[PDB]
Amino acid sequence: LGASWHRPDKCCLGYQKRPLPQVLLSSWYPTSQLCSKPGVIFLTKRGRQVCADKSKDWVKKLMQQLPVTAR
Repeated sequence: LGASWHRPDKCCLGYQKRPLPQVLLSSWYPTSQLCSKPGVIFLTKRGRQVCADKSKDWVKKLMQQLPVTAR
C-alpha cells in the first residue's frame, strides 16, 4: 500500500565512457532494458554506482568479472 506504481528506476541517463579499473568494482546490478537502454551499474568497494551499457564490451567484461549485485 503506497508508491506501488513507482517501480525502481535503476536506469541512468548516460553510461560512463571511461574504462573502470575492473578490480575496483565488487558487483554489477542489471539496469532494466525497458528504460532508455540496457545497462549495468557497478558497485565499487566504496558503494559508488557506475552506470554502463550491458551491450558495451568493457561493460559485459566487468559483468563477467564481478557478480550481480543482490541490491
